[PDB]
Order: sequence, then C-alpha cells, then structure tokens
Amino acid sequence: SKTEDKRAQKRAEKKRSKLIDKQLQDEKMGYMCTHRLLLLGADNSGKSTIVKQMRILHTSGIFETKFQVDKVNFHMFDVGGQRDERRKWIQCFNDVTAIIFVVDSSDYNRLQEALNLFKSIWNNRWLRTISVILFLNKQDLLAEKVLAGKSKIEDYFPEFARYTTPEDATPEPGEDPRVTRAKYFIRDEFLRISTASGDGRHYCYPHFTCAVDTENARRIFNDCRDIIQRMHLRQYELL
Amino acid sequence: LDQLRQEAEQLKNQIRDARKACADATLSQITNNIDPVGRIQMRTRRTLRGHLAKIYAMHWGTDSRLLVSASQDGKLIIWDSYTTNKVHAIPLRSSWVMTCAYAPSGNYVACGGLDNICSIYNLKTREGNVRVSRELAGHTGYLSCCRFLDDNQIVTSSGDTTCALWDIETGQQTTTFTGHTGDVMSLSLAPDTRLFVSGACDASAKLWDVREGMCRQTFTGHESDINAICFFPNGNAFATGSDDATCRLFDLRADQELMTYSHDNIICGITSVSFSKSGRLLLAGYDDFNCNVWDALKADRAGVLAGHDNRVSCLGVTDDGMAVATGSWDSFLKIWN
Amino acid sequence: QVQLQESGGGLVQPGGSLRLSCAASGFTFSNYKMNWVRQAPGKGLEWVSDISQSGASISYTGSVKGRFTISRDNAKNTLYLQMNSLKPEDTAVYYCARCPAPFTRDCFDVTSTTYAYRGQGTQVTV
Amino acid sequence: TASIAQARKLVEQLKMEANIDRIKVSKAAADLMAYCEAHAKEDPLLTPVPASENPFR
Amino acid sequence: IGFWCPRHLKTSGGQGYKFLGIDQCAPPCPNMYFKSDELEFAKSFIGTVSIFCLCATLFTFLTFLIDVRRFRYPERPIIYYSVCYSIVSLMYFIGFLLGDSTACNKELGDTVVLGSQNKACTVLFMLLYFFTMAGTVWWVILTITWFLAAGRKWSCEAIEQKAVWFHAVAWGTPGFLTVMLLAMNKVEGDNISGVCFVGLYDLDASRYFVLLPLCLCVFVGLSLLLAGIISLNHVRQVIQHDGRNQEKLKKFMIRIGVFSGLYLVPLVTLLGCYVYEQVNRITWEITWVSDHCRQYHIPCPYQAKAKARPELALFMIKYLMTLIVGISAVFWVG
Repeated sequence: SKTEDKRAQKRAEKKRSKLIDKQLQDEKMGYMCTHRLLLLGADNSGKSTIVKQMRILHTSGIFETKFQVDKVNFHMFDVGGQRDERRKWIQCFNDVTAIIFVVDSSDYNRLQEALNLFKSIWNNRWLRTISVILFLNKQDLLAEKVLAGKSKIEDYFPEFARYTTPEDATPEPGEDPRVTRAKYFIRDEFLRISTASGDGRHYCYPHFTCAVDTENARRIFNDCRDIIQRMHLRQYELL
Repeated sequence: LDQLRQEAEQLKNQIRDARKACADATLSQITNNIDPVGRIQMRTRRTLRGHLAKIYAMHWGTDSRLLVSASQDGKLIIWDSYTTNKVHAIPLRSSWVMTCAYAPSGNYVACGGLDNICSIYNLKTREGNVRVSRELAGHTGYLSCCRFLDDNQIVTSSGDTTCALWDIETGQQTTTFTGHTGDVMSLSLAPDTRLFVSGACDASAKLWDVREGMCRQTFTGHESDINAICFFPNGNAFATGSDDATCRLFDLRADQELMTYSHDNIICGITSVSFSKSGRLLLAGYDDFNCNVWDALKADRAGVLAGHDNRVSCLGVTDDGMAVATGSWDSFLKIWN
Repeated sequence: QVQLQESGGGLVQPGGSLRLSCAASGFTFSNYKMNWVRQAPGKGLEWVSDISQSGASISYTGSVKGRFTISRDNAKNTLYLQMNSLKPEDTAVYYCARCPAPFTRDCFDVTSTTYAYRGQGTQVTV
Repeated sequence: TASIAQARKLVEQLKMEANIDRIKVSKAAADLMAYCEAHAKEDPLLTPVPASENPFR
Repeated sequence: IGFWCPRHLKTSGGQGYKFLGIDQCAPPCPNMYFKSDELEFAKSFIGTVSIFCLCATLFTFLTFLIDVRRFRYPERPIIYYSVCYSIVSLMYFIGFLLGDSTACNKELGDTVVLGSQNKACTVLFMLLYFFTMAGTVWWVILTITWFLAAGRKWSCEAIEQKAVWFHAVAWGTPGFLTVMLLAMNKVEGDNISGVCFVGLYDLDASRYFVLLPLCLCVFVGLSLLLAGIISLNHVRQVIQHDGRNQEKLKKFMIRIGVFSGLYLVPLVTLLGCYVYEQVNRITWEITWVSDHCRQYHIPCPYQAKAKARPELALFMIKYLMTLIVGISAVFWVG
C-alpha cells in the first residue's frame, strides 16, 4: 500500500511538473514578443510627455505604459520611486532592448549632467549591448530660447564657436539656420560619445520631438525593428 | 565646528590604536603547520531549465530539497533538486525582483525588488493554490535581500540605506536599523537568531542586534561596494564580497579585518559569497562568468567552478552542506557536489 | 578606511595660481579614476572635471575649459587641481570623488549629499 | 557635513566604544582553527562521499 | 498478330506485372547493352565512384561527433542529410561488393526479379529507396527551415522542439510510399551494378512513384530557397539606405547559392536521365525485338523505322551522378 501510494504521488508530482512546464512554455511566446523599454531622464526633461494619447488607459515605484503599434506591444518602464544613486538598480535592466533617454535641450549644467549620464549608461559593462533611443525634447522651447538672445550657447560650451551645420543634416522648413546649428550641435555633442566607445554592439537613434508631436510611437517602432534586426544579424556571426 | 572634527579624529585614531594593539599576530602565519587543501573541483550534477529570464536570487530552506528561484520575468519557481521537477511557479505583480526567501518551515515564501514591497505567499494552504499572503510595504527604496528568521517576523534589507525588521500578522515595522549612508545590498542571519550583519555600498558591514535598534559594531576595510555577505557557521566570523575583486573575512570579537582573498588575474566584481558547512571552503561567485572556491585558512585558490554563459547572480549552500547551487543570468541553475 | 583628505583653497587673491590637493588613503590610487565636483550656495552638486587612471584621458566641463587643470601622481598617491586666477562665479565648495569600480570608465558621482567615496571638501570664495 | 549628522556619528562612535569587548587576534584565529578542525569530518564538500551514501550522485 | 511473348521469357508465377500488355513476360538477367568488358569497366567505374563518394562524405560524417551544439534548427537537417547519403553510398558500395550473380532471378532461363518472388531484394530495396527519398525530403526540410528562419526569423534556437514533428513527415512520407513498391510486386533488380532498384524495366514505375515525388520535392525546395534569398535580399535592401556598408551578406548569399546549386541542378540532370530513360525504353524494347526476332523466332514488328540504342556516356554520367547529390554537405564542412 505504501509503495502504491508513493508511486501515485510521484506520478502526481510529475503530472503537476508537466502542467506547469506547459504553462511556462505557453507564457514564453507571449513574453518574448512584446518589446520592453526603459525610459530615463531628468525631472524637467519632459518624462511623461513622449506618448500622450496612450498615456492614460481610461504603485509609485515604477510607472508603466502599455501601448500597441502594428500588433506589436510595447511595455514601457520609468523608475522614479528610488533615490538619486542608480548604479545598482540599473543592472536590473540588462535584458531591456531599448533605453529611451529624454534630454531637455532648453535648460543648460542640466545638459552637461545629462551628457555625463549618457556617458555612464553607454560605458556601463552591463549596458554595453543596449541601444539608446535618444529624444531631444522641448525643441520649440529651444526655438524661441535661441532667438531670445539672453542666453549665449558659448558660455556653457566653448566649442560651439568652431562648429558648423553638417551637410548631411536636413533642416526643417520655416526656421533660421542658427536653431538648426544649435540642435545639431547638441546632437553631435551626444554622438561624439555615442560613437567613441561602442565598437559595434549598440548605436544610438537621435530624434527630435516636442510636446505637440504625436508620432513618437512610430519612431520607437522603427527603432525597435532596427534593433532586433541588428541583434539577429549579430547573433548569426555576420560581421 | 572644529571641536567636532577633533573629536572625530581622536575617536578614529583611538579605534585604530586599539585595533593595532589587539593585532598581536596575523593569522596567515598561524595557518602554517596545516596541510594544504587539495583540488576538490566539482562537476555539475544537475542543471535546472525552465526560467525565461535572468535568475537573480535563490534560497534553500531547512530541508535540502526545495530550491526557490526568482527571475525578472516575474516568476518564483520552487524546484525539487533531486528529481528535477518544478513544484510551484508563482507569478508576480511586479516583474522586477531581486530577492527571495524560504522560511525555516516550508509554509511561506517571500520576494521583493524594485516595487519597494516585500510580498509573501503561503505554500501549504487549504485550497491548494498559491496566492499573495501578505504585502509588507513601507520601504522608500528597492529591496535587495530579505531573510526569514521564523514564520511571524522577517528582516529585510533595502536600498534606502536602512534595514528593517517587520512582523507579519499586523504588517507593521517592528524595528528600523539606520546608520548606513549607502545602498544595503546583502543581509545574512546568524545561526542563533540573535544578531545579523548588513553590507552596504559604503565599503562597510554593520552588525546589528534584533532585540535593540542600536548598531552593535561596524566593519570597514573594502574599497568598493559590498555585494554579498555571509556568517561563518560558528557565528563569530563573516565574509564580505565587494567590487574590488577581493573577499574579506572579518571576526566578530576582535573587530578586526583578518583575511584578504585577492589575486592579480581577477578584476571582476564579486556578487555572491556563501560558506560551506564546516567553514573551510569559501565559495564566491564572480563577474567573470565563473565561481571560485578558496580556503579560509591559507587564503589560496582551492578550485574553479565554470560553466555559465553570463554573470553569476546568486550562490547558496544547503544547511547540511551537500549541494551548492549557482544561479547566473543565462536562466540556468547549476547544482554542484 | 578609505578616506580623501583635502587641502588648499579659501581666501585666495585673484591673479594668483593655486593648487588644491587631495590625499587619498585606503584604495590603491592607480587602479581607479577620479572626479572633481563642485557645489555652489543655492545650487546642487555639479560635476567639474574627471581624470582617468593613467591621466591620458582628461575631461572638463564647459565653464572651466582652458583655465583649470587637473593632474595626479600615483607614486605619491596624490591628486592636484591647478587653478589660474579666479572667477567671480566660482565661489563654491569643492569635493574630490571616486566612482566605486576600478577598471571601468562609467561613474555616478553626483548625489544629494549621499555618496560614500567623497571627501569633506574645501570652500573657496572670491 | 551637517552638525546634527556629525553629532549622531560621534554619539554612535562613543556608544560602540563604550562596550569594547575586544580580544586578541591570535585567540580568535585559534578558535577559527578549532571550529574548522572539529567539523572537518562531517563536511560533504571537502571529502567526497560514495554515490550510494549521498542522494546527490 | 503484333508483339508476342518469347518462349525464353516466361515467368514461373503470377507476379501481376504486364509486359507490353502480355502476362508472364520478363526481361532477361543480363543487361546485354554493355557487351564484352564494358559492363565490367562500368563496374570498375562505379566502384571508384563509391570509393570516391564515401571518401567525401566521411568528412561530414565525423562532423557531428565533435559537438552537439552549434547546429541550429536551420542547420539541423544538414547533418541527417549528410549521414543518410553517407550510408546510401556505403550500402551502394557493399551492394557492388555483393556481386551481380545473386541479383536477378536465377539454357537461357535467367531473368531479372519482378516483384516479391525475391531472396535478397527486400532489405536492400527498402534501405536504398527509402533512404534516398529520406535524404531528398531532408533537403526539403533544410529549405523549409531556411525559409522559416530567414523569411520570418522565428527563433533559430527554439524552434528545434518542432523537429520531432517534421521527422514524422521526413521519415514518414518516404515510409508511406516505400511499402507499395514491394506490396503488389513492383520491385526489379539492377544487373549493371548489382542492386535491386525500382523503375528499370517498366513504364509504370519511375512515373508516379520515383520521378514525380522527387521532382515536386526539388520544386518546393528551390521555390522556398529562392524565397529565403529574396527575403534576405529585402533585409539587405533596407541596408545601404543609410550611412552603413555590409559585405558579409554577399559572402552568405554566395555560400548559400553555391551550396544550393551543388545539389539542385545535379539532381535536375538526374531527372533528365530518368526522363530520357523512360521515354526511350518503351521503343527501345521495340528496337530490340526488331533486331533479334530472327534469333528469338518471334514475330518481327512491321514498322520499326526508328532504330535506337542506349549510349555509354549517358549511363556513365548517370551512375556517377546519382551519388553526387550526397557530397554537397561536404562543401559545407569545408
């Protein structure tokens, strides 16, 4: 009787293990199809103004954003319930496929510490594979700020005087060349460290946006498609 | 405020002078008449598959049979280490977790992470299905290591530079331990359940008592953040692993740093430190996709355990000291003997 | 214990070049890289400069470019900040900090007065 | 740093200095040696065990 | 009158096979198309081919025992394909070593085996035909895995758990059709090499049972490999639209194309050999009866205005070419 009972409970344990393994394999397909995003930025960077019509669907440690584009679900994190030190919980985000790094291009100090944070994220050992989708928020505020004339770009960056607008740069219609020069100077200031330590593996996707633009989801979709295609090409030892 | 600086300096050099006076002889020359530990490298007896994301934490419990594994997918999987069969696969509210605990009894399991909340579940319930038992909240930082001492009160280490001891039934905080200035990343309990030690990002391990909220002792001697901590099986010594590629064995009674395990070919950080049952072998997980076992007497590299594709995250030894479980970021648990 | 004693600065006449010194004990100075951070009254912590392990890679902020210099000697295990003249907008307290990983090039050394591996600092005014 | 923070630090230092209870390093090392040699026979990692004896074969 | 059965070509039982609409008529045991030393030369020739073909595929026979991993689900079918044609070439060699004496159904009473009245055609025939069809279907499995991995990019490391599904097709589709050939007695014995293979001395065989499944497998394999190349070329057409340059993509396309062509058009020539041998045999027998009705004392066909004869070079290239589809994987482990 005891042997029969022990065989029965062994069979029941095996059946339960098979059932939960089947459940895990079923959840695996749903897990590895929705792309995860980690969003970083300052308090004044415009953290929640990226996506507005999917901002409200109808805890405070992590704020979540579910939004679906072209039958692909995007699962967006922002971490604000912790302290200022971030060298320990940023290792929890190794497997995230994209870091949406939002930069306030109006208030400056601020841009220098954002640049240093970008250096720290890019050169991190456990974030050395993650691509960064870089958003240049508050472009309109920069547009009137650089035409105001009260704030000089040269004071906070001495290298702006010996800079010119790139020929590959395509200026938007309806603006003077100097705001385009300022925007692409900020973009080149980020790209000089974006393209200095990364020997392949990961590159950046600079984009310009404001509080009015409602096409950021399309840009994130295209960037994630490029990221997954590049990861697939790299994993097949295709240099 | 020059008198405060003078008092701090005089107390610091008094501590240094007392430590030097009590350091009559180093223990490196003490362990000279004993035989060296042979090459006792072990092989992977079983490998546990099933996790879909990286494994961060792990625990054993009193019986050396039921593993707990926490993954960033949002899964707490309880494994039968003998026959390799999963028993429960608890889903979690917050996917980002960094700690898990198994009670001395088999009834309760715990977890926590970036949600700043410690969630505990029953296992042996009347209905037969796992569910959220209790939700301990009140930390304003991420949880790094929670450890059970009984079935009614728990001790948790958080990134808010403060540790806490909670009671389960009322859900409140019994005691709060403050005095660290950096993120507390590890927490180990003494076998007698009277003292514990917490290692922080201050290159400091502070030893606390559970009955009082005061700090019993403080230990310095590292250069970077402490990631792991573990008492000796005796209970009068402990080992700390840090990011400076050095392990450091301290003793409780002398308040002195005793032994520095380091090598010139290692630069990677140390993520998980666990003792053996006899306290001779010291198992330390490193960031070079490997683990190293040393001895606590000659401070020599006894052996190397390899076979992980990503960084190690958790390392554990059973209470009877038979199996050693290593959980790294390639979603695999390796059992060694 | 790892500590970073600081000296120099304070009542400095303009037009003279001074050398703010940081003496490090504890950690081996060669294996790590170091930063200079400043805090103005009414303002938060602001990163000023950084120097790598070998001293080849030196970086500054925009407001100090071309005037301040930073250097270090590993044999003496000391670090120096050479300052020429002064600025009217540099009245601040200066900290010399170290990011807590030896063989990396990424650091997180700006906090709300909560960081560990940071000296007491010297206050300089004009 | 802050005056209150330094006051808390110094009162903590004098509180931990109030109860010294410090011993010699040599006797602590001897106690460590004694505990290591007393439980050396029962350790299942330093000494390999037969496959029939342990359930981790 | 028409064609009548010769007296020396009468069978010993009701095998169920009709020879030009006449029951109990069988072709003779000798091939009698390679007179004098020629057949022996042919034998020697194919012997060298055997000692060539094995000596190639052994290079990809030992490539599996080196490691279990680093053989992805797209690369899963190639090792089975290589080993399957390795043992096809090996058993062809040992069938050559067996001898042509115990192949046909043993004064001029010697004739080839027609059906399940055999003694040694049984296991040899299942092994040869089932394994050749299994190798072709395994190459088709390679093509469909390539299409699933480059036209849709599924996982390349986790779809392997579906392999045991495709095995049930890959080992099952030939296994479905390897039973009928021996069921209603449609198994014949080769006398040039010493082989008992289907489709030599009849028209119904090598029409719906040998040629058409092989042709449809090649057609679907080529279509899906072209689809995979088109998909990867679209992926590359995404490239060069920005400030980047890629050169490994050319190397991978060239390597996939040469690996495809080293098996595709060889077996296309094999189908050409089958079609030529099938359309001409039905009148080759009429040419034979016209030429040798005086020797056989059977009625001569009245209008044999087109004399035809099999050629040496085509049979030489056929007996070479059949076991050349097995060396393609040898280029992959090169």
